[PDB]
Amino acid sequence: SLWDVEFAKQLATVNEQPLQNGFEELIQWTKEGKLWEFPINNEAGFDDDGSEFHEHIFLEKHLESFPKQGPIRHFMELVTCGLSKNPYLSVKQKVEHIEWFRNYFNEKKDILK
Amino acid sequence: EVVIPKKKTWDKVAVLQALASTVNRDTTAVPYVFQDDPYLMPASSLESRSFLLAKKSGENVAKFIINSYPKYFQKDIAEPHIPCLMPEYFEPQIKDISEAALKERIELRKVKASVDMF
Amino acid sequence: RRKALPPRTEKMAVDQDWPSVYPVAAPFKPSAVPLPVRMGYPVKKGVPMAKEGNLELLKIPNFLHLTPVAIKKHCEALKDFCTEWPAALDSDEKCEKHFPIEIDSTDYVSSGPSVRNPRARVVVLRVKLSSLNLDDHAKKKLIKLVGERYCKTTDVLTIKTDRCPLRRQNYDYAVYLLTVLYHESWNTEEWEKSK
Amino acid sequence: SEYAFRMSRLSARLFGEVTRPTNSKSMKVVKLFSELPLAKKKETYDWYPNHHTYAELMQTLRFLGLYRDEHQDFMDEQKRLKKLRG
Amino acid sequence: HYVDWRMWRDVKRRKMAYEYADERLRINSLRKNTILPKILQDVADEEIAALPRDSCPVRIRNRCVMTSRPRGVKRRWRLSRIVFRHLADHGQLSGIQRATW
Amino acid sequence: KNRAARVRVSKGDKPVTYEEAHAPHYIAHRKGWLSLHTGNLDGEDHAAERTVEDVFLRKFMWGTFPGCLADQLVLKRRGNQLEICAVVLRQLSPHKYYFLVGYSETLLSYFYKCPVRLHLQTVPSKVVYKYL
Amino acid sequence: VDVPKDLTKPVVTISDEPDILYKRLSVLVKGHDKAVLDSYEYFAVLAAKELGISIKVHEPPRKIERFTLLQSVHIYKKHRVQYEMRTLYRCLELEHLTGSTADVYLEYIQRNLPEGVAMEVTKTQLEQLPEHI
RNA sequence: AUGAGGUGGCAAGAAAUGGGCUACAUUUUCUACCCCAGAAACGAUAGCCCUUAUGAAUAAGGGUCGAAGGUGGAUUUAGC
Ligand SMILES: [Mg+2]
Ligand SMILES: [Mg+2]
Repeated sequence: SLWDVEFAKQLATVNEQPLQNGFEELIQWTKEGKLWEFPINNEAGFDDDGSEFHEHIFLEKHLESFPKQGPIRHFMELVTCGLSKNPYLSVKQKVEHIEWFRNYFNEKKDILK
Repeated sequence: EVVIPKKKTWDKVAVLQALASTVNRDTTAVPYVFQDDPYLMPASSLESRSFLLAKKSGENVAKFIINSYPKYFQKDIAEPHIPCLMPEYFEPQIKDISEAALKERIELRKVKASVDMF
Repeated sequence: RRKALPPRTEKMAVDQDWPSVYPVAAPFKPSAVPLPVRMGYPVKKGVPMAKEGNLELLKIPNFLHLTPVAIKKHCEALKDFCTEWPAALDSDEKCEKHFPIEIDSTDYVSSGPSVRNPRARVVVLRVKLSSLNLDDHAKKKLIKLVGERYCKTTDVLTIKTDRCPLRRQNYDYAVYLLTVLYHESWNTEEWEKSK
Repeated sequence: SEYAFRMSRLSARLFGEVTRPTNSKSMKVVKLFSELPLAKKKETYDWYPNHHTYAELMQTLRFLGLYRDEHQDFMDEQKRLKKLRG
Repeated sequence: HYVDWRMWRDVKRRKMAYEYADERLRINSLRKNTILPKILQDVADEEIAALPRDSCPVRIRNRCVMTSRPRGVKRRWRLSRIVFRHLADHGQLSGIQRATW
Repeated sequence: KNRAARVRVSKGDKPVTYEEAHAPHYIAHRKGWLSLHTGNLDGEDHAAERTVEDVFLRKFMWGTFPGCLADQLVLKRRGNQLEICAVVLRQLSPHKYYFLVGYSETLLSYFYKCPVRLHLQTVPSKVVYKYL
Repeated sequence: VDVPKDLTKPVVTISDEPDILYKRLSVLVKGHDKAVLDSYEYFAVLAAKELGISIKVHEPPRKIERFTLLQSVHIYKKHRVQYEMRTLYRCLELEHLTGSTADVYLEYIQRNLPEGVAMEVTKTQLEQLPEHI
């Protein structure tokens, strides 16, 4: 593989030559990818690791370690609501919020009132 | 019942290849690399050689400044991260015979290899 | 010391490939442009500035490239690549019959290095319930559930989606929401039977 | 009415928001976790690119000797004059 | 090389607010919630009180970037009125006309 | 009496160009904007960043091509690609001209992580609009 | 005299899956110069004609925002200076438009933008019903 | 150090004056509508208490208080 790459870069250095056309300059810009991707989806890249809409919105599975009626359940339900409403932050941010809240009230388990 | 045209897939460069093949070479015009105004217009082979060599020397100067002060251009302001634009790193790490050996083939020189063999 | 050669005006012929000498967008380059076009506020007993030092022609947007000849060339070139629309689709009613579920997204494009902008995420969709529900109980149930997403004058139910940053997330979440909404309007409850 | 209350409950269950009733001090939580804080918003995080980078680059490039900085020439010329005149 | 020490302080405040923006919002919600215990509200209050200074986004100021003028600055352009007028007169920026209506 | 982007009337021995001769209330009426972007329009953003970056661009290029320019620049930003247009004099060598052209273009591209291009128009002596 | 013999043509592949059907491509151009907008829309309509699709034109009104500033520096409240940002709209709608036609047309136009213009696409595509319903 | 950094308060009124707002009425006040009606024969954007808005720590709203005020000192301001 290595010597194949050396020979390939040699062949390239033999290939490349001074261009003649602004279209060729654009072809070069698009070869390195600096020129934008028409059609502009505004999302070419930043895929969020193939995350899922239900993974974002439905936090029912992330909410398992508390009953259905308590005030902690109330607060965490409203938290999941606001998080699903927020598109700006991803599943990683939502789960770190949730786990920080978990640590918070698990260290403050002294009350449970 | 229903007729539907089939989908096709193109390369990002293929469209511009078509656009370029559409148009022929410019007639009675110097290469695009050279400027358009008449004063800067290179009007001889030796001077044109020297001109684009000065341009290449400026390119090498740019490489030198970027690889001498990477922290200035370290900011990835552009949304698409591009290693072609990122600063270049030929910096040996701390003494580590195994990682140093793995970095040998990355640094592309001979003094590191002499020291590693030592 | 050095002296510049005269411009390309007298060099360029009357018969000339303007699309070839100006393939892409570029500045005015009066040295290459043979036209004496001038632009500038003339002085009393005076005239506008000559094309050479007229930097305002550069200030203004530029359209010397892409002549009508160039447009004809490129359109009759790309004619081979463009496809044909189905002739069976000939009217709005027939298109919405063939494919009732309308969906539309949108986004801006602006000058600058960055390209992302959150407005890319929003999408909306529409469907007329006159032909889709095929029943009356579920229709009354659904129209009672939805508060303002409908409009009976034009008779189309419309719903938006922005809760997700990704366009495809918005899309498939809207699809799944419509599916679950239909499946939940299918059934009923005792408090709904008692009204 | 109870019918409309349960309609709202179902609509909330479907569209994400809370079905159970809740006060404004609690919907505070919802809208806060919906809208990001100004402290983290880009409008605050990026108020301007760093004069650190700008001035350091321009100073290093002057030391290279390419950017004839008129203001700096003025400043250091008058500095020379002041240190000559005491 | 910021303009001056007050700009330096403002940027330090901005850094602190950015790097504490998460926990501040979290505990502010945990405070302003009502159904939860008032003792919890008070614990969160004293926690916010013990939080360090220059960490709030209230102490920062939308100051000018060029001349560090706090007043007379547009949130959109972020420039002082004087530098704005300077650039608008010199025609540096784009697409702005004098309102001679 | 207002003093804003205008030249004081002298005895008639001051060559002045179009843009600096005309007033700043003639911008849309008898001038063009030096830059062209959409941040000023509605719906866009980053306009402050656009202004800062183009001011720094103009300053840096004025000072890395010092003594040759004789007028303000023309900026043309079509989506991603940035285009610069300058008018300069022909006293120095094309060697230096091309060297600094490549140098500045590479630096701008590496800094802004954006495709940049720049063109220059030669003049023997700066065009004068009037003698004021 | 120099006319090339073999013009290099791109490679094309017709994938098995069907192309998407856009109901309406409604593009909205915001600009500062009515003449530039007229030239741009003339360009667009001529391209659409040469490609063989339907067209329509209409000009939404001009939107302006103005705000007042202090003319002087230190103490002058009566004497102010004013400014205005003018945006001019133009709409172009194209109906019964195939997916690949949309691709080629938007590539062409997006490469042929001018500088001082913003371009807002609204894409309307019809589709059949899901399977779970 | 007349530079820099971090805690605090400072920013009140025996008083005179300036610009604006409120009303001193029945062309007024309240009620639904913004104009075919019915009642009253007014006035607190000050003070006390409370709620809410954001903030880590002034503003709007509610109850009470229900006066000065009775249409202007020469003189003076703006308006085709
Ligand atoms: Mg005046
Ligand atoms: Mg507060």
